[PDB]
Amino acid sequence: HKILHRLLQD
Amino acid sequence: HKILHRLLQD
Amino acid sequence: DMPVERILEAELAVEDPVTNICQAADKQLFTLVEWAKRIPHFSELPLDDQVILLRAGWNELLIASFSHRSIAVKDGILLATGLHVHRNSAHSAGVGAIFDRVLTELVSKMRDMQMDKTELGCLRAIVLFNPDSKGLSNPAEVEALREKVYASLEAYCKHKYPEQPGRFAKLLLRLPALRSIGLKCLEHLFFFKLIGDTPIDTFLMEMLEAP
Amino acid sequence: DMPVERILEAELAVEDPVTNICQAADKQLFTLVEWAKRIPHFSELPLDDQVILLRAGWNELLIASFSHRSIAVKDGILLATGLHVHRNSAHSAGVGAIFDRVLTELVSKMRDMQMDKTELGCLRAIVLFNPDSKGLSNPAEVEALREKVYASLEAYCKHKYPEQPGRFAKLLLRLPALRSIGLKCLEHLFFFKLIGDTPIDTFLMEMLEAP
Ligand SMILES: CCN(c1ccc(OCC(C)C)c(C(C)C)c1)c1ccc(C(=O)O)cn1
Ligand SMILES: CCN(c1ccc(OCC(C)C)c(C(C)C)c1)c1ccc(C(=O)O)cn1
Repeated sequence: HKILHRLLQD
Repeated sequence: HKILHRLLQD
Repeated sequence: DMPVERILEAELAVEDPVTNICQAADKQLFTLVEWAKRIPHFSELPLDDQVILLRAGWNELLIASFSHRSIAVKDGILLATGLHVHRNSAHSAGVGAIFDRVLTELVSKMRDMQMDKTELGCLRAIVLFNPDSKGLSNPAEVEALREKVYASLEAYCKHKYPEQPGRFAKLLLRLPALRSIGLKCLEHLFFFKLIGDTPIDTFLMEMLEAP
Repeated sequence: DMPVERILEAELAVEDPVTNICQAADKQLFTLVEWAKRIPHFSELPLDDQVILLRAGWNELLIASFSHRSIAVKDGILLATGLHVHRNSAHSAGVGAIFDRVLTELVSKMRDMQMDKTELGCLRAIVLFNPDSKGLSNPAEVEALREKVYASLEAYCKHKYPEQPGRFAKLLLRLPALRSIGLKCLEHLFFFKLIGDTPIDTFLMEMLEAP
């Protein structure tokens, strides 16, 4: 789940 | 739907 | 009028492990017809629409029944045939996934809130009066019947449990889980019917036939 | 506290035909992350549980979005890409069955009751705060968040629409239809991914990957 992880942290 | 029909009329 | 007394009386009047489960489902399909006749205004509907509502909700109606019956046990379900199917028995038969979903999303949640038999019947009445059922001659009439059911249920909840203002909404929020678990149950029944390794009785077979 | 003002602001801040539909779903997955961050107390949850809730509800969350957007049209849906997919276009592509279910069970019913954007966001917030999601580190906390959402929604309904005592329950009774339509939508996405005839973008592909 790489895309969802990167958008949630920013 | 023969079984359901017979049980609903009685 | 839609009194919760008659709805409760409807519940009180009718109340390989996979093979034992399918036999219990067939026995309860005969009982489901008797239950629906005791729900107010159901018999007054056209006979064709009574078939449509029962053919569309029988899966969720029967699932809500044994899930509330299984409140007594903690790691299994209580079949109407007096037999108990344990967690490990369903897991050892290869159907532990949907069995765990019934226990966590339905049985345990019914046990956590102490859902009484009147609230169970009102929810099964809401499932019965499904206005989205395809082919209904008058879906607005079925929609009106559903509205009278959850109106009597909300009044029953705010009277019997006034200390829980969110109890009425918490009861309705189990229907999405009931709908999804019901669809997964239909996939299992179709799969066993397709392979033909599990004996399926006549009434259960009739409900799996195409419309 | 769970105020309906912030929930509405979350909605207002983010607001072969099958190929056009899949592209719109991928674009809205990026928008869904921005919407969830504006829902109160969502960002305060553990980062792993935010993934679990979004991976479990993204299908129902996006379906509720375009169904309420499609209230303006009468025989189709309005994609976020500005394109309109008509009834016959979906039928001519072989996906008219689920398309009719979206129109009758969701779009038309949203249009019939004039569901406002605040009620839409509260329902999508209820879908977001799904306590039955597998793997939640604290499902009781998510369950508490769901309870605050439909508490603020019931107060909003009995204040904004006091002439409709059953409006609050009528909003929640669209979630079972949302759950079943969502599952059928996932079957279609898996089928197109399995065959590989329809281009699926990265974010939509990531949501279809196994847990
Ligand atoms: C909906 C019909 N169904 C029923 C049918 C199938 C089921 O699993 C599907 C696979 C594993 C066979 C289950 C549960 C074990 C999930 C329940 C039953 C069975 C028993 C009773 C009852 O005893 O009251 C009611 N419904
Ligand atoms: C849930 C994700 N999904 C979405 C994905 C697939 C869909 O059909 C499945 C087959 C026909 C491809 C549909 C509907 C047409 C039922 C919606 C979308 C699509 C667009 C938008 C949007 O434009 O906002 C939101 N969700």
